Amino acid sequence: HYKTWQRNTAGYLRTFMRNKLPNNEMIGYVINDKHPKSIRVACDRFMYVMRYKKTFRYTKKVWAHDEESEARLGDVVRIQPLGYRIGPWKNYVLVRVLHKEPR
Amino acid sequence: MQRACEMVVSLLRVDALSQRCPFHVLNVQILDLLQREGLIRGFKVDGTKIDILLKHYKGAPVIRNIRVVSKPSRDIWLTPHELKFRTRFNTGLWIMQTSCGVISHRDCLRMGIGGKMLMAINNGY
Amino acid sequence: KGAVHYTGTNFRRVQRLDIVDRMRALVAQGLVDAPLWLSAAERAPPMELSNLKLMDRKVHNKYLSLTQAVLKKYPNMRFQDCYVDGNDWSYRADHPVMQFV
Amino acid sequence: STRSISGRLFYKRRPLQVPKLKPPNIRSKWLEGAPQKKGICVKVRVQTPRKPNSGLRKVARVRLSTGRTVLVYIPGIGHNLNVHSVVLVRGGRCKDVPGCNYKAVRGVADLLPVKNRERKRSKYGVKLSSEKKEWRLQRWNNKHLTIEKDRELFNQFRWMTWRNEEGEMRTSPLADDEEVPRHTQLFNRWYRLKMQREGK
Amino acid sequence: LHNSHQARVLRRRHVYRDKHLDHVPTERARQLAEQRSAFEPHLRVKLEKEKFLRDCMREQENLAALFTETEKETLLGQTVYDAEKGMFVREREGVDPLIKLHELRQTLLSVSRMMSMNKQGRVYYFRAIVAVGNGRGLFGIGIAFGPSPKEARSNAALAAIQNLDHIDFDVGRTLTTPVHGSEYSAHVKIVPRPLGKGLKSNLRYLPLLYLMGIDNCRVSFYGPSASARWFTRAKALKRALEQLQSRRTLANATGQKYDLLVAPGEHWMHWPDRWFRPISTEYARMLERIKKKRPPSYRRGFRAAIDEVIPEEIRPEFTPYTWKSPLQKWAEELKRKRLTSHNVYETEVFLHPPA
Amino acid sequence: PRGSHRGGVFPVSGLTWGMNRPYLKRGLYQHRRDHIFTPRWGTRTANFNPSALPDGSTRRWENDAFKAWPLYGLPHHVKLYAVNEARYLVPAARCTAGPEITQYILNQLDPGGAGRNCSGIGRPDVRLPLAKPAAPSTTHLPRHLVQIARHVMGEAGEKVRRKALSFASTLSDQGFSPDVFDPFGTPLSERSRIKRLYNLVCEADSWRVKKAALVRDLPLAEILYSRHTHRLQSRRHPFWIDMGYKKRIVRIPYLYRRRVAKEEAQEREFG
Amino acid sequence: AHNPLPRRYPLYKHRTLFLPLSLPSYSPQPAISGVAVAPLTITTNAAQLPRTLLLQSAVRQLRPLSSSWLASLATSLQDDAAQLAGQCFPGTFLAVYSSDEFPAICVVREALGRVAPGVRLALRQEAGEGLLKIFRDDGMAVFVKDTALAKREAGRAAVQSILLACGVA
Amino acid sequence: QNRFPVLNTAENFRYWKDRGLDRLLPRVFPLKLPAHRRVDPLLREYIFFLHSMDPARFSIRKLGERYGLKERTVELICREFSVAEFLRRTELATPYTRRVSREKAVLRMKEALFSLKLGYDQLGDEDLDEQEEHEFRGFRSTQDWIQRQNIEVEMMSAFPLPAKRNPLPKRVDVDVTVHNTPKLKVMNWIDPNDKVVF
RNA sequence: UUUUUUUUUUU
RNA sequence: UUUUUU
RNA sequence: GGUACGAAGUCGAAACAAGGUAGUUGAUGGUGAACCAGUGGCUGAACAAAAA
RNA sequence: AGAUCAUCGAAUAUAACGG
RNA sequence: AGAGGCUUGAUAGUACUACCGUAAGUACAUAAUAUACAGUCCCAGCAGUAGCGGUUAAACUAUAGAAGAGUCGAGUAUUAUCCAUACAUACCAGGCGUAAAAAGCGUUCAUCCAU
RNA sequence: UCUUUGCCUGGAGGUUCGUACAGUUGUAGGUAAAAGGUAUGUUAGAGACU
RNA sequence: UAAUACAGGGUUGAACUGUGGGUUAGUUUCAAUGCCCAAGGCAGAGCACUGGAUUGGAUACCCAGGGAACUGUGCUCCCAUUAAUAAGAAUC
RNA sequence: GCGAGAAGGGAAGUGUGUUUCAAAG
RNA sequence: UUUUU
RNA sequence: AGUCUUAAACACACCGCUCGUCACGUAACA
RNA sequence: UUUUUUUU
Repeated sequence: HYKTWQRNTAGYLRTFMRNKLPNNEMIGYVINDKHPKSIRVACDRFMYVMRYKKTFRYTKKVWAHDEESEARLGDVVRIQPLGYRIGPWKNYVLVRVLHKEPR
Repeated sequence: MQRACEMVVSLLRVDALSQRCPFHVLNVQILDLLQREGLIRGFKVDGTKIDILLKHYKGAPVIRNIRVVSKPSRDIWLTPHELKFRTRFNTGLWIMQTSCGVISHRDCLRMGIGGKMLMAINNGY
Repeated sequence: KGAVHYTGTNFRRVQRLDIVDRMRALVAQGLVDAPLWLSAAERAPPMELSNLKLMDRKVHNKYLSLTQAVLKKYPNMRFQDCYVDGNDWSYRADHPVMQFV
Repeated sequence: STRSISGRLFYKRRPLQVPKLKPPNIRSKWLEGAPQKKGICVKVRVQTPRKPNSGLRKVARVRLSTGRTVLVYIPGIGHNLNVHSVVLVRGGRCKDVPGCNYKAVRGVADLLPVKNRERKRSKYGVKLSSEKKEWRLQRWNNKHLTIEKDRELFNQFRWMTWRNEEGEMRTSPLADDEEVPRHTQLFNRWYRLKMQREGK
Repeated sequence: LHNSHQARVLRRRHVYRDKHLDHVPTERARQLAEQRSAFEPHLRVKLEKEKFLRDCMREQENLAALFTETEKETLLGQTVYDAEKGMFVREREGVDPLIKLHELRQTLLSVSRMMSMNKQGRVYYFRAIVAVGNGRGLFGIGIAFGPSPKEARSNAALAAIQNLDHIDFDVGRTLTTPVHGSEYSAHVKIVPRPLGKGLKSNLRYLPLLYLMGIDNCRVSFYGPSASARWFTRAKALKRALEQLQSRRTLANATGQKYDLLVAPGEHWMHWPDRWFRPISTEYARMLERIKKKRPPSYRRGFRAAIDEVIPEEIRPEFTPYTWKSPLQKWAEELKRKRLTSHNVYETEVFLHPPA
Repeated sequence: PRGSHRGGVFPVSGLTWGMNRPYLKRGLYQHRRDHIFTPRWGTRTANFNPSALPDGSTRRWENDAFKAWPLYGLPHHVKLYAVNEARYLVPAARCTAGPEITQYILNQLDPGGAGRNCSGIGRPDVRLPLAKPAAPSTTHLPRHLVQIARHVMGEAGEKVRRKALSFASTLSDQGFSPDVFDPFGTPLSERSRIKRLYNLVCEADSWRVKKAALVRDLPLAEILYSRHTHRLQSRRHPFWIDMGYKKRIVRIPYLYRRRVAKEEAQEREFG
Repeated sequence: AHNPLPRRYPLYKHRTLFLPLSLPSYSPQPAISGVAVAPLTITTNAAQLPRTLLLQSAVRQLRPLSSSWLASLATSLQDDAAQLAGQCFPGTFLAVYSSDEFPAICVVREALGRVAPGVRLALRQEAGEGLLKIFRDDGMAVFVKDTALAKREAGRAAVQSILLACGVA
Repeated sequence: QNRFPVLNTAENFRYWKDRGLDRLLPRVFPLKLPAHRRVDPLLREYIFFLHSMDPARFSIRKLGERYGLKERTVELICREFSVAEFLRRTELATPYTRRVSREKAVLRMKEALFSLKLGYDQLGDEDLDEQEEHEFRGFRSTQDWIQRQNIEVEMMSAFPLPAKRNPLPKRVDVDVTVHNTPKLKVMNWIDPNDKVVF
């Protein structure tokens, strides 16, 4: 939790903007594409510390869904959240693929 | 960014006339702002290194204190309304790195845009 | 701990003031009366000397390498002016070796 | 410097570096944070103070209600504590007695009478104000201390017209054997107002 | 910044970063360009010009200033009054007589005591540290030793006078930036104060502040020493604290930029041309420049009629007019007569009645 | 709550303890006003009047009373002010430049314009104490109205009213203009006093002054004596403060009599 | 939750209230009705000065309501100057005029305010000889003069001449 | 080194001030006194009479112009005079025996002593309106509270330099009165930050 | 520490 | 209860 | 078994400075108490110490 | 509906699924 | 003293929001002291890291020891509690010669840094 | 002047694959000075000489 | 630590390459002396051990004998822990 | 016919809460 | 509590 | 015997400084 | 000029 005066500093606002995306979108790279029509997207987030005034990074691995199964391992993609639960692990939907690794 | 912090050691000398400095794209832009204020007599890019002259007056140099705020391991940012509180009742020179190039602290408040404090020149506490 | 600041208080930055500047302050402060020679130096202040030494530079001595070849081809130059002080062969400006180079 | 901040785990390495302990309140730690704790005495002895301090100091081992025993000092002249006696202890360190870090409380404790002889320190010795002492604080009448200076002044501008107390105006102040009267309005003003008010 | 795996697979502009193919202006690159222009004009150097007439034809002139026989043949052949006290005082005693001793103040800091061992017993000698300096623009610290406390004080003060150093203080009594100072554990941070507020410091050290000549400042000692005594390290903190101060006149000379205060307007930078506009003009040569200069045809100055002003006594306040009210005329008449009196008005009387 | 002070309880005046000193015991001594620099603008009377007839002949003025109620009407200030006026207006007196340069110099020396009270120094319609005679500044007057008025005025006001003395002096102001002048005999005399230089000379009277160590000492007491800013503020209740003065009315006199009682009695029985 | 009061020797003295007031705007403001309202000094007391009272009084009165590029610049400047000058018929100082030519310049004076309020031309008298010259700030003349058509043409040339060297397109 | 013969320079600021060792020297200063008490008591009666006679012809501003008195000072003369007379006519109490704080008692002594030495003033000497002048009024006068800076730094150039950012007024809440009744007082709360006026 | 005021930078 | 005092 | 504090008795002369014939340390052996013998490492090492 | 540092008790770590 | 609890050996600068030398409880009445003195004498005790007490020290007891020399006051004071006053809880704002602190020498995973 | 790894908080102390693997400075009875060092003096069966 | 065989490191010359890097666990080699085990022997040395000295009252100091320990592809890093008390970049 | 736990600390650690948005039974 | 000496 | 040089954990300075076993007493981790 | 300095 952040105090009222902690929500107006440039350090916190800058971190917020980086994390914040349209439709709560995220950026990550796929690390597992073994199961059919399934890909695990590894997203990286950021956080601010009001004590030492330094920002660190922590990975957030999540599961996604692909229709055409165009994405492959080691390919940065875009994910979008959803207001339901489908499958045991599936919690995201693909939109597009930015980069493609050769084979 | 690392090469930027290496300029304070060379420019902060008393018994010297000219000192070398590693060549960098960002370093060239910084020297332009300092020369306008009358802090550096001149500089010249000698290829892999830049030769910068030193200014003196009545023995003592024009530069007496250098403070590095920004570091490669982190990033200091201040809002337009917060920079005024920090910088008040002083004659110091703060290098601000805004989106539209590099400007001093005096110009940053005029535009009202959020800059980035890089270094301090002729600054006290 | 102790003198561990290469770039700091180790290197003093004290302003250098001449007699013209020091006397101007004391007279104004009322500590010392104006002498008869105060105005003599006001019209012709002394020339600055701190900035003159900054132009000093060290150059490489090219005679050390050039003189080696001259003696090799003509080693009969050491005989001339041998009993005179300053010349060593274990040279003065007047020595033939220095003139040729 | 900022050398200690390096690394992505700066939020878990720096904070774990405790400077020191808490020097204050390091001796009185068996009270469990309570201001005071009752106890019972089971041993009475006389511990000799360390050098160069000579003499003998009276001490007693008091068992706290929390099942802990610790030596306690009994300041003040006299002694009344014996075996199986309840006494209330408090904070306080004694340099002469090693290890003792507690002090007893007089009055509030059980079977602990008041001090023998003490007038300066009242609260400390839990001594109530005696009736005799209270009566002495009310006696304030020492103003009649005329001198030769007053005698000359009186017989220069205050001897022609001057009203006495009983019924007479003209008196005999010039006589050396006689004594100049006092003021009937100002002399002893504070004492007169208080005495005449309580009389109701 | 944040050179993570994701950032490294997106910031690469190209598969190969050919640095050797970069175009950077070097020294040899420009030298070759100039030489290529010269068709098959090279670097040249010039030696110093040594002329004998520079000093040969000038040294003789300097000789005329000392050719007199009474200034050349010779070479090449204790009290001061103090009128309000009126007592003899040592003048020189190893002290500059030119410097006035009736304008400085001293402040005793501490009187330390030392111990010395000998073959028989122990020997003790006292010491003191006395700071002497004018309270306007001067400061100094001296240290010495003596056999007794009284003698030590006098000796310590002697060194302070001989080691007087000037300070760089603003004319306006307003510092620029707060200075900080160090020697081992110590920190002496001087916090400036607004003009018109006065000093604010420890009462013990209050006199010290005054002696420094510093106005509107908050001097605080942040643990002068955390071990042993705290008087010796403290001595050197003052020295390397006031040297860092800078005034307007200093920064402006090198900064060549607007360095003005808030109250005054362009006091140090404004330099009106007093040798071009107010130039003298005589009536003998004025007629010649009338037919050569531009004729006067302009309208931008109304208050342009003034000449040599002669001191003259006037009384604008006491000036009857046709519009003043009757009461004002009466009131001014009595007041005017009171100031013109030279028998009662210009006199001092102690008692009220003419006793 | 906060009761007694926990500290050094140093005095307001700033004096040390010990024998042969004003203060004996450690304390604050807030009531002691004698040690504090105070003015005396009142008057004091005598203790006895030898005169038979009751009269107020014992009233005397105080030294500080004369300077406490000054009056800006004394004669020896106008003379000094006049001399400084000439030295203050020298920048424009010797400014042989055009009207634009002269006007700017006067503006800084004395702010004056529309809606402001100016001293009228330098204006064309003002009399000044010039070193030598000079003609008025008739350059600002219109040329159409003067030319038409010169004929209707008549010989009475064309050669004997103003022109009789319009060219008596060799010098002039703003060049020369024999055609344009003022036929009417309007005297532009009188002037106005300044508000800046006049206020400085008036306040000058408030700052006038009428085995020894080499360097004089600077006791702490000296600082606090005159200056009242560096002095600790009072904290005691007013009621107690006021009661202390009442206590001393009858207490103080007793102490004086008690001391002399022993000394006087000793000599009457032994000496 | 505090009641400040003196607790020292100086318990009874004049204590005037001070209200610091810095500059309202750094931009250069013009004179209102000819009265200057510019700031002279930064030191301002609590009492409002008469100079400042004028600006605030007028503030409440204002109601809330209400090819090449170089060739094009000159082409529009000439057209605008000519069109504006022709509307009056069916700035710099130093504009001399003769006594007998007052009617000719009077109409021009009053006609420039309808199309260029910024013009602040002045009037200077001179010996009556039929002369009518309009000078500029740098000392250059822009219009030199040697049934009713002749009179109208004389004033038409003057209105457009001043606007040619003053207008900015 | 520089020429600037004026009375608003850095050194000329706060003229006749102790700068050095003279700060600790004791110096006597004149005692201040309000203008409404230095005037002749006689004239106060006269002024009061006029005011109470015909407020229309003798307005608060017109009356003070003839005698050279400020609008605020003249108001106190009538108020202080009224009460003094009321207690005398009604035979309530004498002015000397009137109860008042100690701050006024010392003021009365100064007023009597001021006239005993110099005398009462027949006519006031003060300006009705203020004037913008360079003077030292406290420590808050020579400071910029908007930008919070003491030293202004600007670029030196002959060409027109860009202007600075102008400040905006501070919007604060205020209160006004709409309906006032003996048994109730209604007020309205104004919120300038509200976009919709309604 | 404000007469007719419930208003007042009172000081 | 006295002394002083626009 | 071992450790803390107070008082203080007997039996010994280990550390200081080359006298205990240099002295701390890693792993063992031995002896009423200073600790002692051997190997490795260190100086926190004392004396002495070149011409044709 | 999305995002949203964990801390103390000294400490002791690889576990669950299919051939 | 309209009225009580503390201190009475050294040491402590005794609080800061308006005013910031721009002025009186200014003078007479109205001037004094407690490192004077009394009791015990390594015993009885006091106290705060440092301490005092033997032949008498303003350090222990005692104020008809004198109308107590001081600070608060209708309360005062002891203990206890916390992020325990720059014992910097250490980005602001402490270290790694002798003093508490750099792993015996080296190649690799992840993170951070670089032109 | 800048990047990253490791380590310490006055001195000081502990019961009388299973006898295996892993892991360890810290919950006291006690104390107010341990200690680096520039200089002086003294001691030295430690070197030299009037 | 002369000769010979295997394979490293450093200095200089040409070609090629065209940002390849600094630090480093949930990691991996080597590592004096001592001890367990094992292999061992016929030299030079010596802990324990009755082998010739002690005292001014106690001893291993000064000789000699003397079956452990002294070459390991192993188990294995406790120390005063192997070339200063920083693994890198910049100012000469 | 209408209202009524207005006296609740027993459950939970990645939860309870906070923040950004959305909601024409 | 009492109250124009 | 008087000096010089070096070392030192002592400086009421070698009549200095300091350690260990055993005997008695008071206590916390049992 | 008021029981003003003057004080439950």
